[PDB]
Formats: sequence, C-alpha cells, structure tokens
Amino acid sequence: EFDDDLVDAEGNLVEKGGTYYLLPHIWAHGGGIETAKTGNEPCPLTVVRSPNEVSKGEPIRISSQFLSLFIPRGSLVALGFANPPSCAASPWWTVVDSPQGPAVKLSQQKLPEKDILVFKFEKVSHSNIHVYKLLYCQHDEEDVKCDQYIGIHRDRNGNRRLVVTEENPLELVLLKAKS
Repeated sequence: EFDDDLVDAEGNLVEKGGTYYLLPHIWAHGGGIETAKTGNEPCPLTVVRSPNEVSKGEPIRISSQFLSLFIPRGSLVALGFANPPSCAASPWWTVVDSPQGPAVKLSQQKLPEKDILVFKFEKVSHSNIHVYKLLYCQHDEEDVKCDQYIGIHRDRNGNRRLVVTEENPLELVLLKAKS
C-alpha cells in the first residue's frame, strides 16, 4: 500500500518539519510567501505572496500532525515562517473569518494545535513537476473537512493576500531552503 508523500520541486520527498519556499507553479505569477501589515493590524500579520517573480519569499516550515520523517499527502499540516515577524507570538499561520471571507494570518498569541493544523496539500493532476493546491480544513464538528482552497486576493494597496478562495486556487511547488 501507499502513503503517497509530498514531493519537493527537485523530486525529493518533503521532509516533515523541514523548511521550504512556497513558489507558484507558473513562473510569472509572483514569488514566494511573505508577510504584510494590512488594515488595523499593529504589525505584519497578513500572509501574502511577493510580487517579485525573482523572490523565493520566506522559508516556511511544513509540519504534519505525525512524527514521520515525511508527509503523507492526505496528512493535515501546519505552515510557519522559519523567521516570523517579531510581533507574531509563533511562526504558524491560521485562518481568521472576516466580513469578506476567511483570510490567512499570523497571530500575536500562541494558538491551540487545532487552529494551526488546518491545511492540506492537494496534488494537481496533469503536471510533470509536483504541483499542489493548498486546502483549508474547517471543523466538521469533532473533526475537520478540507473542502475550501486557498487563493490570492489583491487588495486596493496591491497586497497579494492569501485567503480562502472559491474560484482560483493557487498552485505551489515546494523548494527546499538553505542548508
């Protein structure tokens, strides 16, 4: 039988707990992931995509709920900045409801595991390099259901904000970071 682990951009299994750049499949759609200070936030707590196609963005830790060395693709994962802005209490991304829909943010406090272990990579068929969509998993009730995708919403200021999308899910390739 098969675990079907996540594969990085260079064909190597993704290491659980390892740090990767989250880059667009399409070269022209921007660079890696970073942060921005939006709305009334006191500091950069909004997770966004760099507009710089040359930027690999920040190194992101990818951790599953398991101890395994690798990550089964059906595994829930948490995603965090290896080097978060100083004002975030931890590196981990979380999803916050809003008038216009759920958005991806950092937090000024430490959150429970059930608020950060809310993502899952979904392999994109019809592709040579391993490309993944990024799902958000809301509470089913006693569990979670991964039935929404993360996409990009460009705000009035140009920020390419990561938010729950309904029509154009982003597609990433995971490139191993410095070491």
